Amino acid sequence: PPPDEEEQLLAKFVFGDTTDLQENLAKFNADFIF
Amino acid sequence: SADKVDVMIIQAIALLDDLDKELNTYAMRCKEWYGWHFPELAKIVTDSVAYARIILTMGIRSKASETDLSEILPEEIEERVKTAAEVSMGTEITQTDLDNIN
Amino acid sequence: KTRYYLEQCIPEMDDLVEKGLFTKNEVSLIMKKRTDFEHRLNSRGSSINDYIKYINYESNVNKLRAKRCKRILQVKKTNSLSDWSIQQRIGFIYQRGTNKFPQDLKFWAMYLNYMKARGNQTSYKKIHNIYNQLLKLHPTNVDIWISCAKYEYEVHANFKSCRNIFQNGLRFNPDVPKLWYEYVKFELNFITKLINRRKVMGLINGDIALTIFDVCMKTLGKHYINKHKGYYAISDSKMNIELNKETLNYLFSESLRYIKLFDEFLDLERDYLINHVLQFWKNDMYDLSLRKDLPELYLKTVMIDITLNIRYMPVEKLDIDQLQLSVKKYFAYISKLDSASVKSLKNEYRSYLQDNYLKKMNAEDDPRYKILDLIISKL
Amino acid sequence: DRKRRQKLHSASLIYNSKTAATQDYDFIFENASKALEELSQIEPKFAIFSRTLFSESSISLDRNVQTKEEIKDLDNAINAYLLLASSKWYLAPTLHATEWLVRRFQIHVKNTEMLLLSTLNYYQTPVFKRILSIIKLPPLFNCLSNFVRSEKPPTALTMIKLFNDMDFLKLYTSYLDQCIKHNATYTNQLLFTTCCFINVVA
Amino acid sequence: IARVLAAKAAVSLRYDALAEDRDDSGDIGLESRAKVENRLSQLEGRDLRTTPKVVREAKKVEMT
Amino acid sequence: LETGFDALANDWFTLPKP
Amino acid sequence: SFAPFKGAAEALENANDISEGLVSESLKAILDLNLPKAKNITLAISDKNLGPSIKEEFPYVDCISNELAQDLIRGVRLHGEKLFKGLQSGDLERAQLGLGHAYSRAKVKFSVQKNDNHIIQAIALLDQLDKDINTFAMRVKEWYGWH
Repeated sequence: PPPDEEEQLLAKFVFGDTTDLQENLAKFNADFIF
Repeated sequence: SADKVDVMIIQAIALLDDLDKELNTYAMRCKEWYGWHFPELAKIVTDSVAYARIILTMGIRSKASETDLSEILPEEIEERVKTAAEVSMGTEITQTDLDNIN
Repeated sequence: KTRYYLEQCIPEMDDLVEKGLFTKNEVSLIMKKRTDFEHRLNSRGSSINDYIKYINYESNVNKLRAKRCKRILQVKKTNSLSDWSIQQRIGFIYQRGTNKFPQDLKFWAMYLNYMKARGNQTSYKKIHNIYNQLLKLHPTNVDIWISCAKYEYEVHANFKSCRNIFQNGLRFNPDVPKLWYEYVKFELNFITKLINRRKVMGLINGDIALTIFDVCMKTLGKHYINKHKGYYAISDSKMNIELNKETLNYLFSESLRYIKLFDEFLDLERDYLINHVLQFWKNDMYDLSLRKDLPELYLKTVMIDITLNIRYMPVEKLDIDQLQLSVKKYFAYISKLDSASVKSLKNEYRSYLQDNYLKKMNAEDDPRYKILDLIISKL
Repeated sequence: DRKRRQKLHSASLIYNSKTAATQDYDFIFENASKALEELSQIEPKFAIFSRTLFSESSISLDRNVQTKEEIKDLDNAINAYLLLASSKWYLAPTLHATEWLVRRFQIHVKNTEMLLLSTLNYYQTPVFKRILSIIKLPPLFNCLSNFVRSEKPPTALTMIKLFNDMDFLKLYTSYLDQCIKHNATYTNQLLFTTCCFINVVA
Repeated sequence: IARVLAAKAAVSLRYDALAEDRDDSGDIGLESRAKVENRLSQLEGRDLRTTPKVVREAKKVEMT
Repeated sequence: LETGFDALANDWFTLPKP
Repeated sequence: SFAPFKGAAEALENANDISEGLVSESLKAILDLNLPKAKNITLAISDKNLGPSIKEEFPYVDCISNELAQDLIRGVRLHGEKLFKGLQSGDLERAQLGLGHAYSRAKVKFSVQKNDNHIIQAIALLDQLDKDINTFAMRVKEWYGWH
């Protein structure tokens, strides 16, 4: 079965995952900020 | 016009220098004289006015524990004089002696 | 010796792959995050924050393993090294951090709280060793002495050991009024639980504190005298009279605090306990008589005594007689007081009666409202 | 090697080299995260970078290991932040917030034109001097090499020489064009460029 | 600045001393400062060290 | 009994030159 | 362990009590807290005279003051505050200064009554006012002399 959300948050800290950050970087749209 | 005489300005500046000297002289006398009771205040507080005000607020080292020196000295300095007070080197003085140094 | 620490983690992790909770890649990530830290801990410039981060990081890894245990293995506990290794490891960081930086009392408290939470994992004997060590390093910190005393009286309820903590603490810190204040609090807390148990025992079928209070004064006075003189005695007679005064004013304050403390405890005879404090101040101390030198303290002493017999009855149970006893006390003290003190005592006694009884009274229903008003008009 | 690391980590905008080497990324991030929150209160737009640039996961993000496409997205985000930080350099928290980008993403090495162009109007400000010390000047900014690690701040006369450089005008034009499209222009920026744009006959 | 300031000091002074109907405003002094302050600024702005220009070496270009 | 420790958890010798 | 003294007065008492080789109330407390009851625990003390006093209070400790102990004692004084690992021990130099005069003036029975320095300052100040009262008063004459 898939892990729970709190497990996913816990997994991110231990394994130092940066994919979630990288997705935000790709979604970064300069127009939205300005 | 009484408000356009230059002789006062030469007068005041000479007096101003004279006041600096005499105030300085009395200051050292307060340092050594009160230094007998509590010699290490001079090293901590160098300003003459702050030195004198501390004597006025507290006459004796025993008063150091309860007296507050916030208005005269900052926090780090006021605590340093308090710690010095208990471990101080000086001898006790009489109230007659305290009255005059005040 | 970082490699020795790393090799100690190998058996735990060989278990984790064996149980299938963590894959060799996720395994690899955990070791890299660990390996950076032991080098940080073993390197020059290591700070206590570094140890906290490992304890936090290692704490998280325990949470992940527990969840994956139920998610994948579908077991509460898998009987293998992985279950207790992380808790065992987290402790090992605590001793090293405490040993490396004994000063930081915050880290010590995290150490005690962490293992206190896992009482089953960590025996109470392991608590005492650290407290023995910690108390040994900081005998002068009163907060610690109360910490272990409080712990063993609540979780363990060992009054004997708890009593010894105060006895040894007061031995090291007899000049701290707080430790005496707490030790008297524990002494009465023991008594109230004892009598309450006696009441429960009947249903299913204290002076000792005053001695602490009395001795509490004598040490605090001596220490307060020792301070404000420094190394030497004070030659001037007048200043010595002052040093006596600041003590009496100082000592008067702790006696007043204990008077507040007694009010908390309903079971004990507060009037009897308070009266002992009153009888204490009637005795002349340090060649000074309260009546002559410090009238203001004596007035507060009188105000308690006059209201002592009327202090603790509710408005409903106020009997007229004890009120008459109170006013007779008040008149007796007037004859021995100067005019200035009498007016101040008159105002305080009048305010006390008005606030405590009259303002809480119905003027139309209770006849004793009229007696109270007449007394105050006459006061 | 270790020597390359100490040069990269020693560079700082808040602290000296010796203290900077001792510091860790997490301690820098903790201050920057607090700094960004203050910037968020002054302008809501700064809250946006909390999700991308000032995230906790950014502590584990290293630019060297990323691919080209990821870098371009990263550069664009750093580009946007410097524009919003352009008007707020006077405020202290911006310097703390920009420290994280300097320490983590090495903007002073890679996005050096973008950093310098943003703070060109603060040339007398001490922040600009600190920038010059920790930054390797591009070949357009060679006029400022004299004031690198110098007691004196760059003079107004030196701005005139650098500012009017045609291939820098086209550079500054695009930078000014970027501000206009994003409506990020402010009076000090308009005043500095205008005061130049009259002495930019030189 | 000492030479400049001393020169303006005499200007301000002699108006103070030799003026029959001087207004107690210091206006001659006020304008004198702006001259010295302007003199300080342009003197301050001067840079003794020569600026380095943008080096543009005509690097060799060889066909690929 | 109250304890704050748990709460705390969470030159002179140089002569003048001529 | 480290048990700081409560204040100045207590230090002079223990500075004395150490002097003639006695065990103070504080020394009993610190030794009792630390030394295990226990065959016999060994304690290193610089002075042999204190040894019998320690033995009386604690029969379970045997004292050593041999050269091996002296060498270790010589180490502790050498590094001083450095061995406290940052524990608050003030500074050992200034504390020695206050204690030594207290330990010295106690034996000599020095008294402030003997102090005559107040005289030399009273005179040194008195003539100063006689000079300043004249100098300032002259200036008053000139200021009002114009008017």
